[PDB]
Amino acid sequence: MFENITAAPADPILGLADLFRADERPGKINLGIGVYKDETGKTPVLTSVKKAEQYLLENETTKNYLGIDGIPEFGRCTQELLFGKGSALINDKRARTAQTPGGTGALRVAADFLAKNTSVKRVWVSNPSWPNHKSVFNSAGLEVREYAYYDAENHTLDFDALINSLNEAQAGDVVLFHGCCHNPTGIDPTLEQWQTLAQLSVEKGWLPLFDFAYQGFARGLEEDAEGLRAFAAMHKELIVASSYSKNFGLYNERVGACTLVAADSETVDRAFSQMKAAIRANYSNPPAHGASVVATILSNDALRAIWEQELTDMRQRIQRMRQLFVNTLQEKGANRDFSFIIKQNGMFSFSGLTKEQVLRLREEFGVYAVASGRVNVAGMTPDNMAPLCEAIVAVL
Amino acid sequence: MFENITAAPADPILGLADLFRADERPGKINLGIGVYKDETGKTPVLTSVKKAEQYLLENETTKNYLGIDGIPEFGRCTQELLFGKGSALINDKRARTAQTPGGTGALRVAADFLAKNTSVKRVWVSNPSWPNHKSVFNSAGLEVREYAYYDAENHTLDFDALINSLNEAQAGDVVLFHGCCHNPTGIDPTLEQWQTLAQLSVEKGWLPLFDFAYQGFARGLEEDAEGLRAFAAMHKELIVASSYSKNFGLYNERVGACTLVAADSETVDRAFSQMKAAIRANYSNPPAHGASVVATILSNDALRAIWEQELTDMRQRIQRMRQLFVNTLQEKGANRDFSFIIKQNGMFSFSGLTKEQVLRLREEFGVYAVASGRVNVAGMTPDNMAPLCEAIVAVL
Ligand SMILES: *[C@H](C[C@@H](N)CCC(=O)O)c1c(COP(=O)(O)O)cnc(C)c1O
Ligand SMILES: *[C@H](C[C@@H](N)CCC(=O)O)c1c(COP(=O)(O)O)cnc(C)c1O
Repeated sequence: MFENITAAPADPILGLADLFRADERPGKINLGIGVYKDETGKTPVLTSVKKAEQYLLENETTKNYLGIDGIPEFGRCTQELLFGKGSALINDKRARTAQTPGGTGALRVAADFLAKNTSVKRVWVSNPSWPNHKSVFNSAGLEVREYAYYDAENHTLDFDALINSLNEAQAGDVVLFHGCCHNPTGIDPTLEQWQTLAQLSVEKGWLPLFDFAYQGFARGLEEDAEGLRAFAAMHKELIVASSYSKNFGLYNERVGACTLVAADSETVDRAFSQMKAAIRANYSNPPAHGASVVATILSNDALRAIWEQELTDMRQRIQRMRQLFVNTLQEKGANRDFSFIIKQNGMFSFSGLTKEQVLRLREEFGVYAVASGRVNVAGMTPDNMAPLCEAIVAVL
Repeated sequence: MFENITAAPADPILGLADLFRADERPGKINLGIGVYKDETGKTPVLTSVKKAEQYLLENETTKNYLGIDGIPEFGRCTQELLFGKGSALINDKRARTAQTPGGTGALRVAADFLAKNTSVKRVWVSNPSWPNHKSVFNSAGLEVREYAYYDAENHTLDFDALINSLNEAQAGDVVLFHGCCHNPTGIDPTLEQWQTLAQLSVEKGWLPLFDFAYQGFARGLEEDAEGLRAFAAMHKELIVASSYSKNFGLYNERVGACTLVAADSETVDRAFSQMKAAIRANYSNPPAHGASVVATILSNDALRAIWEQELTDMRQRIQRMRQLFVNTLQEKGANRDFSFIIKQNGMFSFSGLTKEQVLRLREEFGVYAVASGRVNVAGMTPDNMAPLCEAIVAVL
């Protein structure tokens, strides 16, 4: 049965990491990383998370299964983060949340739910996006179409091209939006652009699917949800796939949520029953440890305060590296405009370098970016910035 | 998009539990439970697990993502449990293991892998089985057909009927076997029956899929794997979906494994690359906490010894309740043969009562079994056995 199976395409993540490990040069620098790193080049466990884990160790008395949709407090805290305390969506009980194994698990649960219970056949994804978006939706039997997004000339949002692209989307298609910190570009709509998109989505009959993996990494928790909330104010229906991997540094514990919104409580409860069926037939019920940490933190004034400051620390270090990168490139004689790096939000940006320049950076200088261009600015430090920028100037 | 969605069928688990909670009678008794309970009616965290969790809290320095297939030590320990230390399957590197979110996650990863990368269209499942088997395989687009298993007259394995049923299976169909402690009957093949089935499977060209959720609950870790190992000795290819939910009491941490076996290392590695693709497009990578606990325990002599004794304690309490149940029914005047309960293995058995007797037990006596018949003998205690058995005799 297995003798003729075609191998999957080589894992480019595995992968780039393997090449970097094998590189016997210093100072080699890895900007192809997929997680936050601090100024020491580590991805520590957050202190708020360690404190929560100690509390769980002391107080847990069973590992009995969670419900299919997970910890109720986790759901409530998630909806407040998404929509705001006192939101009409919450007051009117229009939203149901399932705790999922990561943001990815939430995307797949959303996809399976839509494929099996609606007429949805197609999901529109930005060009570019996280490569796993297409894999997730295709796995559920859904077609993926791309819409224009990145202006490679100006390093900005090509808003006219975006709108023109999405004119080809039919009523009943899904359109995927990154809530904040677009991956890989770091280019987000302005609030007014979000409002324009919200109105257009209503007029054209799109179902919005928000991927919200970086709440708190652009400007702040509430500000980063402005776009989502502009959509929520305008739509009867939407889905949010959110992740706590990055903003709690809980990557490997698989902590995310799929939030379903419908016109009223009866409708969302009925629809959610089928979302729970899609979960049951996948991984049955979700992993408790990571989500319990998140619920424990978000529902406690003291732990939440520590966590919010740790997240602010990450956000600020990322912005400091963006600024230091631009300043240092100028000082090392790049002699061209990289100011777009300061405007972009989150860990990831396109550098504006070509695929051949990226290859040259790897081969000749031991500087590693994702082949297709994504650089993680959290791989930058004050200590490695000068050689990093000297290498970049050398391939310009 | 959601206004016309048909509700999922009412959750019978949720469900029965809700009815039991609302029941204001004592002594109400819940035998419809889906987990182990000790003599106090609790499902504690195992001491070995608590000790491991303390070690992890003290020594973990990152939550950085695991690989798609999870913790390597977890995989190695899993293969030794399945196949035996020094197995040719292990020596010849014919097996690859992915850590998954529970046994259910392993079943779904197996199903998605088969649906997308092989000609498999059909999975044969015992009548009866765990109801979620059909849901999982159907979710991946696979047909489920039933094979005869339970002899309702003699409360035994209807082996002739089983063989006759499976004659309708075509070469290239998957056949699902429960490794030990068949759910819901507790009826397992003898070693000689397993050997007969192994030979037949080779001759007919079936792909064996083992669901191995109860290793250690029938006779012991090695004895409970005899059946699987008889198949492994005879087949080039098979898949094992195993769970640590029950034998580590780690239900809500979602700890299982999907083990792929092929004729040689090149073939299993190639095939496994597509199993990893199926995982990536589902939940990306697996939850660390539960699996790290399992790897920590299995790879440490001291913790493993404590865990093995805790599992022995569970196995023995289950067997003691099976014996006490049969003895007490006789003493309360049942006046019919329940000796099959002693022969059956694990938490679950059919009582031999009808669906109407089960309903009557719930309504008139506050004794709760799964409507279709499954009783969990770990819901029995010395303290509740007499009233339990008095109620049963009253509906005979
Ligand atoms: C996270 C991007 C990560 N995953 C980069 C490493 C990798 O690709 O493996 C991300 C997710 C996934 O979040 P979870 O880890 O919680 O599943 C989903 N959407 C976006 C836009 C991301 O950036
Ligand atoms: C476990 C049976 C449990 N799940 C009964 C409660 C319920 O149905 O929800 C079981 C599994 C699932 O194991 P995981 O919890 O690790 O996913 C798989 N196969 C069999 C035969 C089981 O009994």
